[PDB]
Amino acid sequence: DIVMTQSPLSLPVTPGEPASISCKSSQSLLHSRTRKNYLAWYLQKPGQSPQLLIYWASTRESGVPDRFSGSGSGTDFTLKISRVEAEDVGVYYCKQSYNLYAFGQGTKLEIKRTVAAPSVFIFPPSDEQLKSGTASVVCLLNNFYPREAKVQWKVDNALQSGNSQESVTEQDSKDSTYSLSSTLTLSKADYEKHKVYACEVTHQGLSSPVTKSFNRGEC
Amino acid sequence: QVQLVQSGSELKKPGASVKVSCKASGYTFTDDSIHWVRQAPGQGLEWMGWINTETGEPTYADDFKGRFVFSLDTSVSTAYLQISSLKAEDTAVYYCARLSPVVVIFIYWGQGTLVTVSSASTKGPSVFPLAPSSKSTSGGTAALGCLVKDYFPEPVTVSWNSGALTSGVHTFPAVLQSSGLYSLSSVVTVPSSSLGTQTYICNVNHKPSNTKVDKKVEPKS
Amino acid sequence: TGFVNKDQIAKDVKQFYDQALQQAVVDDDANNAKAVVKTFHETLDCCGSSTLTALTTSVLKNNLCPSGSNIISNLFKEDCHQKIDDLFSGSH
Repeated sequence: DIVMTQSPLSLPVTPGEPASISCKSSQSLLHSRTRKNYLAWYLQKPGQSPQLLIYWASTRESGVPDRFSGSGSGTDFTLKISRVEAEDVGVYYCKQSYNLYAFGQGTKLEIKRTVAAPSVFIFPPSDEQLKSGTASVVCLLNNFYPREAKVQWKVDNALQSGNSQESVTEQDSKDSTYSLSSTLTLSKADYEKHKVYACEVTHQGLSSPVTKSFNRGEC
Repeated sequence: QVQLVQSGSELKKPGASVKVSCKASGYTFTDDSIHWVRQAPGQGLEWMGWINTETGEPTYADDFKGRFVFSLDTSVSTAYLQISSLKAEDTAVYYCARLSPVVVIFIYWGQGTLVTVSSASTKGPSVFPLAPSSKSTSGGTAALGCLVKDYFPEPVTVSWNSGALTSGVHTFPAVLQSSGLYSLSSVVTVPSSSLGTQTYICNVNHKPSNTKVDKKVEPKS
Repeated sequence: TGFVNKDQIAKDVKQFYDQALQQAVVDDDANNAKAVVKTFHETLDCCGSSTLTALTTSVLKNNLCPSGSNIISNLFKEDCHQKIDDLFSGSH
């Protein structure tokens, strides 16, 4: 069929700066009779259904601010935002309707901020949890940017794998930072067999990988 | 005003069926076709197909030809999406949309219906403290939190001091464990000078299990 | 103004349509403009203006174009400038 491709798939913009999203289709979207390019741009904001921004490649829908503009024809199309504002964050999709319907992968427009190093914290398992036969060690990366960051779990300097969950929050509305929580799950038996538990964080804001550790049974 | 209102969230076990409704208002329902779009959690939009609101004939997209049925009831201006033999990968948000002609776009959408398919059973969470210490103090600010683990199904609401403490709070999205249950953590950053004078209690409320647990996170000596 | 003025007359008719179309969506007292645009759409089997494309959705929101989206033949409708041209020329 017709395949849609968007670039880039993740676009962080400094507020007030312009933004551009490219959209390319496998086949031409130009109708020979109507002379229209049946390509549209939708924006899906967090927790909302998609809304129509642009249709026929370059016609702006009623009510959409003038800073949104569409252009292109045939197979190459572009969505431009003259001044990116805070309310514009969300996933932008291009969709063709020349033959059937197909959406692009989507471009997540986020806010660009200065690099911020994460604050790393480690919480050992609670006494209540150990009574159930399982332990969870939590590593917290707090308020950092960009999102790209690596966490590694070392138990007695032994790198762990396949036993850690990872969760990241959406970009904070006030300071535009991210937070991540990694949780290492172990059995109480296999937890009490070792002493040192640590998480090593690698991020652009850190000159060197920051290691946060604790010895089991030390206050 | 044109409105497409879909039915509420659905929770099913692998192998059952589910029927989502999409009621239209504000325009002649039988003029324009009704299209369906699926969105897996954290994934993009995918067109599933459409249904002719005048004849009732469905047209399915190649990736959705099989276990999906587009049905219709014009007496109440309602389209229906049915899924039989539900599998785990069917968990997603399903939107209906009205196709406008000439421009050939989706101006009017529904709020979407979440369908969750999991062999797990309803279960209240477990709340453990994540106590602050000297490993949790950075620049006079200490981090504390609560770990809400082993609970199905979402959602779970977490508050601090009965909603009085909001600054510095981060409640992470739940992560699905290998056991089929969910687990998340709610952390908060507070001045470490108030650990001896201020008390911090996280209130976890899980409605699918009618569970309300208030766990006070005390610092570890 | 007659046969040898084809291009001019068509240009005027298109302009007339535009005016009606603009009046039909901008205001709700303009019922004659709405009737005019509906008659153009139905008689010429068209919908919208090639110069006032940004108005198309408004035109649809006002139910000025008679065909829905169930029939694929009606999804891709030509604007009325093309249909006016086809009317004043012999072919399409």
